[PDB]
Amino acid sequence: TGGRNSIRYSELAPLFDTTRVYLVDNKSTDVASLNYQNDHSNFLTTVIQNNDYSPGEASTQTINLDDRSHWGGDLKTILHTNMPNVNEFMFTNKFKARVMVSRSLTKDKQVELKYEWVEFTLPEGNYSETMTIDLMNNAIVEHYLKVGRQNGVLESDIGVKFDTRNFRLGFDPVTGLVMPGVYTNEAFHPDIILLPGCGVDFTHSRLSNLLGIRKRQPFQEGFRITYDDLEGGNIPALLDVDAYQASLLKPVIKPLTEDSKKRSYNLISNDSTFTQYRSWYLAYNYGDPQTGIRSWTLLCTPDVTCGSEQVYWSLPDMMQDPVTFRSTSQISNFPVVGAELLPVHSKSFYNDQAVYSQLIRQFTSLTHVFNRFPENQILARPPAPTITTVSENVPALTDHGTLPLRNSIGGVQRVTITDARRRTCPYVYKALGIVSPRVLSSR
Amino acid sequence: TGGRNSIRYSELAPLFDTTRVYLVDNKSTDVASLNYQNDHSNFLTTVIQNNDYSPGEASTQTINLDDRSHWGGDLKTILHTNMPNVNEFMFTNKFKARVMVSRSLTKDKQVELKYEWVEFTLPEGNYSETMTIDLMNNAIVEHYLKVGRQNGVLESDIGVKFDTRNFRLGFDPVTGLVMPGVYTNEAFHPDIILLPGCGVDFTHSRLSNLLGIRKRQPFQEGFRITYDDLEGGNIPALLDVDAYQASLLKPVIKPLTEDSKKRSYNLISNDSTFTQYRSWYLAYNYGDPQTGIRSWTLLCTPDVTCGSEQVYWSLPDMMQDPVTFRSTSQISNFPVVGAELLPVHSKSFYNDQAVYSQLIRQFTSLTHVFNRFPENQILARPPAPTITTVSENVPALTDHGTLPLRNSIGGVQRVTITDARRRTCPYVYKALGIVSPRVLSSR
Amino acid sequence: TGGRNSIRYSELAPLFDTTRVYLVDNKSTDVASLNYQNDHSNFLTTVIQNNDYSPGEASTQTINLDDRSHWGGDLKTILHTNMPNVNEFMFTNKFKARVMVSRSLTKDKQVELKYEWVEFTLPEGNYSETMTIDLMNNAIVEHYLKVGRQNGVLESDIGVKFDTRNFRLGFDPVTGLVMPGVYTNEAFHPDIILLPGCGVDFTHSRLSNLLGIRKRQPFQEGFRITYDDLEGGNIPALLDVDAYQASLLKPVIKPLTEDSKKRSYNLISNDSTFTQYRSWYLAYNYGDPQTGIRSWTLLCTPDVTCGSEQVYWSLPDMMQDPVTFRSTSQISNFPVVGAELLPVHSKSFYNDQAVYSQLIRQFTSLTHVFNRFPENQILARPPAPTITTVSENVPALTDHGTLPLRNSIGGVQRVTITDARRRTCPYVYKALGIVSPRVLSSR
Amino acid sequence: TGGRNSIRYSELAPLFDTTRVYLVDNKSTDVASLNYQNDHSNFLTTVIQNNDYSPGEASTQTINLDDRSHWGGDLKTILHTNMPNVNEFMFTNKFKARVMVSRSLTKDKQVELKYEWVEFTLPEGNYSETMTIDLMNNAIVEHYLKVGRQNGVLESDIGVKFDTRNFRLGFDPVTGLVMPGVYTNEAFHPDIILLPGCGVDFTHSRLSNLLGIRKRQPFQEGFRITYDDLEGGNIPALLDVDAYQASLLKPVIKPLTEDSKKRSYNLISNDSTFTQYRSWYLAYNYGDPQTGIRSWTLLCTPDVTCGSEQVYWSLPDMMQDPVTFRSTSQISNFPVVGAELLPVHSKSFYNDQAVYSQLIRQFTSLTHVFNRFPENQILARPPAPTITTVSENVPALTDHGTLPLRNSIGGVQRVTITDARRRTCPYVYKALGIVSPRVLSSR
Repeated sequence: TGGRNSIRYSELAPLFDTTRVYLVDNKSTDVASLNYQNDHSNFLTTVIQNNDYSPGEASTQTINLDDRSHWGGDLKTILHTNMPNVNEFMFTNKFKARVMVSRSLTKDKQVELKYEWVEFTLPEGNYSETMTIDLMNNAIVEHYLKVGRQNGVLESDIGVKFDTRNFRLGFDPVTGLVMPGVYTNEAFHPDIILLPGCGVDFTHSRLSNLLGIRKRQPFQEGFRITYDDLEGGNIPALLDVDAYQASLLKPVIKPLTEDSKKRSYNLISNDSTFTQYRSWYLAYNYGDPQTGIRSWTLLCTPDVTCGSEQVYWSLPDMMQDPVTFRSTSQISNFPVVGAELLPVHSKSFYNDQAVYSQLIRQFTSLTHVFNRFPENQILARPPAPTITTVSENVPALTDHGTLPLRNSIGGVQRVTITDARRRTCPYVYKALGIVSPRVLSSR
Repeated sequence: TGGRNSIRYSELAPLFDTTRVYLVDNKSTDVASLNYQNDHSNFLTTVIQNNDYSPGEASTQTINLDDRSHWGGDLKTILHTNMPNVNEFMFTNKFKARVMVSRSLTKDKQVELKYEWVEFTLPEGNYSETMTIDLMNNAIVEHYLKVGRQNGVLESDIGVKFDTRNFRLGFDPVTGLVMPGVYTNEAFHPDIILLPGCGVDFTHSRLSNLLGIRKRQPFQEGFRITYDDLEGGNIPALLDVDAYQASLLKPVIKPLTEDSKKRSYNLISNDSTFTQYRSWYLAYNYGDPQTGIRSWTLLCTPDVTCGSEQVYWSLPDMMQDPVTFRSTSQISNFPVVGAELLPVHSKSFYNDQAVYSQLIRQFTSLTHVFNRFPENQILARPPAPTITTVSENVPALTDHGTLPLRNSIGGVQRVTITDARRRTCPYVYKALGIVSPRVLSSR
Repeated sequence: TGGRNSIRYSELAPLFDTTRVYLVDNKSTDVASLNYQNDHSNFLTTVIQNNDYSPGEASTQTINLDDRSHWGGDLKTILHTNMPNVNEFMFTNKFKARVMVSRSLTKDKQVELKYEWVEFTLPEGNYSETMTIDLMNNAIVEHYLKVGRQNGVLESDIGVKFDTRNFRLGFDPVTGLVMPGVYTNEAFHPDIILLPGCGVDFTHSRLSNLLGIRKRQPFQEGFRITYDDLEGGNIPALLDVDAYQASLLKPVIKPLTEDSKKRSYNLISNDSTFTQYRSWYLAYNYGDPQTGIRSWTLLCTPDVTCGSEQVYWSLPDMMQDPVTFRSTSQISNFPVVGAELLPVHSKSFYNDQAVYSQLIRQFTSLTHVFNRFPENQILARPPAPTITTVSENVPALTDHGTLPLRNSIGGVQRVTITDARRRTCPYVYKALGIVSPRVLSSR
Repeated sequence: TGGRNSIRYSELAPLFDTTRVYLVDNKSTDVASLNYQNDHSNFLTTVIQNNDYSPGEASTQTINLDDRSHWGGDLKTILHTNMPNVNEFMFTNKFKARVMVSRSLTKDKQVELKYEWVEFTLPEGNYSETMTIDLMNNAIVEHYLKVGRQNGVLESDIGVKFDTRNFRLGFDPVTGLVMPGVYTNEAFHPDIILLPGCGVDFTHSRLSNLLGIRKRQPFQEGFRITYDDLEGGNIPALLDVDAYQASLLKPVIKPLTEDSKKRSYNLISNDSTFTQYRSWYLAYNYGDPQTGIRSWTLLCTPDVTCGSEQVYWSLPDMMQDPVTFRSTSQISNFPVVGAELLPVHSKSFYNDQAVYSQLIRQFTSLTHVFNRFPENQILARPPAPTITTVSENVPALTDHGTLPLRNSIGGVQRVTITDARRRTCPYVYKALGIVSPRVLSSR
């Protein structure tokens, strides 16, 4: 320690024992000269914070930690993002699903309905755990409006629909039917996937996390759930309110075959006490726990963030690249000095006006856009949850610890916030660096 | 320190004094090759973060900390879960209770009513301190609808019911009765257990914690509370509003024998100023503090989490297994390097619309599903609390400290987040590891 | 350091330099064998985490830190409680006060009214800063209903009442009276104590903290406040609304002698512009700041916790008992290794529906139980505050630092969370311990 | 280190290397004997935590750190206060301002109105950022009711009034007037000061911070703002709604000279499109940025705390009094060992029922006490902000670091939490101390 601990600049002053180097994006001089066509998750800083020098010719000068003992440096970072929820880079703007396109051209008198897989798109910015559902449901429907009805497909033949409510709620075991003729419009958190003949696919989406459905073995590439897979679910049929309560020697056993503005419920047969609409939530809970989707998958809470993936710092013109890491110039394989978690968490709130979520649309815009089928008790406006989560960005200010330090530091350091696939994150508005060099050995 | 502190990789570079090794689940290469049928609470990582190598043949290479001094490593971990409240692994989906099945087949003119213990089931996902009550109460009732009424059992003979309100509130000491003829519908936190002739059992449930009832000596395996145990409680009888207020030399002494839609209150006798419905809350508070259930148990606040049990890290192809720990290959007895708390806490909110919790059901769905008996002032819809708690998952980012380190580290480390019974937790979506090796001795 | 740093187990392995010992309550084996009749704030743990041993015969084995250098151990603890607000152990369930019992038997034509001190009781569980007031007020009244009215005492003779509002608000200095004939029903935080002829006493209560009234010199045992002490307060009289507004040469000077359902305001005389009802808040603020209760006491914010008292860890079969501490076997004098704060804080919220706190009772239950006197503007339902605080339990996870360590550690450590009077806290559901032994000297 | 590190008590035991000393207020024995007439921000503790000793004769005994090496001690403290917002010690209960007393006795027919400075007083407890305004405004008015009207002063001659809203909002540049005849009743945060002929003075108040108005050079003793200083503000005149909208060639140019219940707006002349009422907010924003109050002062956010001043620990019978500090016995100059921030922060909330803040008073009490002039659009009830802040007390638990330690420690330490003027803070209900002595040198 007491030997050579010198930290010499240019023709300035020896300051022996530990000092500060600063990795700053905001440097008024350099912003123009370098970083012109660079962001905040990939940039160059002048670490010669000397006023009297050309930020070009600053590169010439060396920091020079003493080359008699091995230096280390304590690294602190201040990172901040403005990343939303649903996004391009995050694969949270897109999801795939199967819908019907053709409704039975009736070739030689017989019903031949076709199906197809399509990639729905979302409009980035938005971020509610509730309304992110409604948005997908809108773009299942904005598809029907573009192709479905135009080639014959009925409104009662919708297909993929993300609801949130417990369907087998209200069900009576002897009736085979839901007793108060309306599915209990109270949200039950992991939003179901409802399907007849078709299905979804989050095989390249993180939105499956927003829904709170996850593969029980999730390193297995390929997450697709279909109508064949949802077996055991099968949302029970309603019950004609009026064909018992306004009648009545008992006519109990009457399912609500159609609805208000004449929308068929596609009941299996006239005998059946079930509809052909199938529910993930009921299959995960009320289906066979060993044969079907409870073995396949897992009931998790909705993650409004969709991954909470880590970012990694690379400081590779300063720090001694750690063990095993290639010393490279590929911006995609830069040695990692430290790894933060990407600074976004879920902040949950309460709101009982989820009951008057209905009294949202009525004075909102009277549009019913997230509500094309208010009369139908399936394809309906999904209820809202009691607790809404919003992906909130927050300042992360974390100590990466003490890293080994090279003893000749260019006045032009490169700072890089890579992601979990070592690509730049373009939502990093503010990255920062404080390094504190200090002794460790001899030679 | 200044002697041999070498950290040598393969045919790469000696980096002497402290560096970083990374335990990452997200590694793009290995996710396919290994971990295919593994989760995040049990996995293998390539700790050779070298690009140019076969993730199979990476296993060959050694990290090699110098074998001249004993190394240690500072361990930091970033753990995140998506675990809900009520759950399968957590034993929060099931509870046992006693209900009546048979109502008096009347063998040779005499009332012979039978009882049985049964295991009610919950639908995992959901998580409110209020609605988690309502859900159990629903599945006490969904049972009656399956067996009870069908073999004779009356609606006035319900049995196990979890309400939340102070019953002896409103009570007048000379009347022997509740004066304004309605039990004061304001929630008083630990939700009672109400019973005649029957009882509950949380002997294999953590839901007893949700209720905020706990054994005063809780290591004693076996938590069951019954009607015999609740002695002293005995919710006082109401008071016929109209047989005093519309009456009139005073007819005060009239209990409300039945209710609105003719539901008997099972009063002990016509003499008695009490009902046969018994309350835990009244027994814990107003019963004999030494004879009954105040000595047996404890009034705690509701824990929406139901345990806050710890998890444990095991890093056993890296860390020197601590004192006493067997060096094993049983995935269930892997040496523990560190112990976090399982990352879920209670976030409480306020809502005065618990008063208009009634005005929840009326515009919710008009279903009254959590309210089959709105007229009856016992078996009624329980009130909601003023402060509702929700089990919120949160990122845990904690320093486990500096652990001893083996000096030859395979490029294939195994990371394992075991639980309080050393079994894998399948709610761990993101586990992470940063290790910082540093010197400690010589030989 | 480099000499003898050996940490030897049984016939296992020397792991030289620092390792982990774990103090766990959850250990599956020992929960049965030991701790059977023990809680979480007093227990025994097997610190031999070896699978292959009898948890009885584990006691035999020694941890054995090297007896050549003095060891220390870094101690981390994870503590969690389920303690409510109002409680038995916390002395927050009970308070004393003086009420009248006898209203003038009129021995030889003359009004002789008697008084007595009594101990009111609360029903543990509950915890609001507002409703905790209402509950005491209820049990001032539940007393009147048991003895007061029965031996003659009028409703207009209530006595001890905890309101929250500024009384001298609305007062006009020339009228001697409150101008809009209603005391301004907006809460002003430290809830007053209102009294004629009687008083309160929190001499063995922490509830005086909930009220936000504190002795200015609070180590002086004995906190009782009486009508004689509250001098200068004297809530001003109202004003007969109708005997000015429906009148009119001005009749201004008419106090509201009685109220709606004929309840006297006990005005000093017909001359007096004051009532005999006295207010702590007015005395603390508007009385003589040197002669009365502003010198006696202090206006603090309500503490919904009632003390935030510290707990203490005692690890006495492991840690070297610190300086001065007796080496004992009295579970009440066990040496302290560390002291946390008992893990409960106040979480405050906002609610403007404190205005419609009136519209709470009307759709709550229409009971008016915390409101027996809605017409009377003194004994009335107190208003609610704008900011309500609730005693929330939270996980405490704190570093107690590095303590001296005995070098022969029994496989049967005793962990004890004592309180500020060294007695066990029976609200501790989860206690935990992580110890990291490391070197300090030689001999 | 390895030499003499002995820590010897009495006739007890040598515990060599680091241990714990505890500074506790709660000690059952001493609370009676000493501290009887002392608080928690100034007390004596027995640091001999030995049971078997007279707390008097404990003073005799010495802790005795070894006098061969210089000791230090790591100091941790747990501090908690119950300090409100508006207060006596904090100078947040008082403020000075100028009002008129005399309205023109008209000596020889001519209007001679007098003015005077007075010290308004607040009732300590209360603490809202909104209602703390309303309270001052009340005590501007409670003054008028005591002296103003009685010596002639009109209600339209009020003077000092603290509103919150943007006045020049609604203003049309060609009309010279506010177009919808009502000043836009939406709060705009730093509450103005409104004045004609008079002014305020926070020269000994921290309430100027609550208002969010601050001297741009604030070390300059003396903060007084007057009508002469507010030049350029001059809230524009309204507009007679009916003398344009109900009249059909345009009568636009009619100011609302009086109001509803005949209250003059004191317009400069009949010509003028401004009123004589002047606004700080408009002067700070719309006046000359160089000539007037924008140069004088600064627009800051409201601090509900009013200062966030620091407290200081003094441990002067233990710690070696730091550099420069006099070794004294004046309780007002005790050496400082550490400095915390006084544990109170602002917790902000949202409430849109600030719009129905009007529908607060109507069902509150119908008192209009903070609203004597509801018809008048200046002297009116100020609007509420969307975000209300409340001064919340919180437990502070902070590491003051490692301080030098005297090697002979009396069993009677004195703990003192001084303020920013080295006087005791009598809001400190719980102070605590953990010290960990450890070696530093030799002699």
